[PDB]
Amino acid sequence: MGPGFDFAQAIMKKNTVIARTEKGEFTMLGVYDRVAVIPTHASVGEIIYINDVETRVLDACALRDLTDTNLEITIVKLDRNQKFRDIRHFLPRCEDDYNDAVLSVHTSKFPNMYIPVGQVTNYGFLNLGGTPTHRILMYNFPTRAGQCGGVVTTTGKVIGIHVGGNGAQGFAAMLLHSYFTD
Ligand SMILES: C[C@H](NC(=O)C1CC1)c1cccnc1
Repeated sequence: MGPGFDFAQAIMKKNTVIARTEKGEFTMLGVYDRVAVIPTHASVGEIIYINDVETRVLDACALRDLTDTNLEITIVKLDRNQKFRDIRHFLPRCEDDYNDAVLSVHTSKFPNMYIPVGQVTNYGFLNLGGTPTHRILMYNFPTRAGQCGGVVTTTGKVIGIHVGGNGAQGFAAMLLHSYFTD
């Protein structure tokens, strides 16, 4: 509808796949080469389904901060025959607050879904499903089951992936450029 939705659509149309684990179907953001991200609660194993194709997992790492606190981001390297467009230059370098974000989801349950969530707060600490979690972004939208993995964007930046909600607020794990250096 506007330039925020334009940036979101551009990311969804080239840098997302549908990931299926034994814990459900997730929006999965591809970042570069065969490297993608997914919420750690997806419990990625040795095999994952990518757009309904059986795919070997070459590496999976559940990220934690240097205090050994959960970040709720798993970085997955896929045995896929195709690379993602490199979008690392759209990742923030530092923790921040944002205006006017969009949450975008693409699954069997919610295809081509875009939600203007408004202002995004650097919330920090969250007890997420009983797990102490750091680097949480918060937005005041009543997000629902089916939205985990959804991509949070502003104009020009890919800032997070949706990891939970409390019925009134939604919560995303930050994406930082430093997670994807090689
Ligand atoms: C304007 C456009 N932006 C995107 O693709 C956003 C979705 C990432 C673009 C065009 C040419 C080179 N870089 C970027």
